[PDB]
Amino acid sequence: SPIFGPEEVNSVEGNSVSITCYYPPTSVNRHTRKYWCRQCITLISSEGYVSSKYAGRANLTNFPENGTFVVNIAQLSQDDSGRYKCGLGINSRGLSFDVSLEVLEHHHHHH
Ligand SMILES: [Mg+2]
Repeated sequence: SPIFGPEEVNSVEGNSVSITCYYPPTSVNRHTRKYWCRQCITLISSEGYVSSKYAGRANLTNFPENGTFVVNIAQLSQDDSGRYKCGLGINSRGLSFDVSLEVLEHHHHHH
């Protein structure tokens, strides 16, 4: 478990959420591709790829000195609840961490 992050993240429909994953701050790690995928299909990476579902509604930023990268996701919907992975390199390399995202429903506002 070299990489570390939030095992579980809960949010409410309509919110914005940020997910921070940590990795050894060594050169290879620092410059290798960072990715966020849904259990695993790439949704956004540090190598210029941004899926259509995420285009404009999310971001992925790398902070090498810290050995971290952050995925910001906005306007969370019921479609976003699920299992994801944040990792380095290629998806099937396994060098990742599993994150469970639960988007709690937004109840109506009476009273
Ligand atoms: Mg409300």
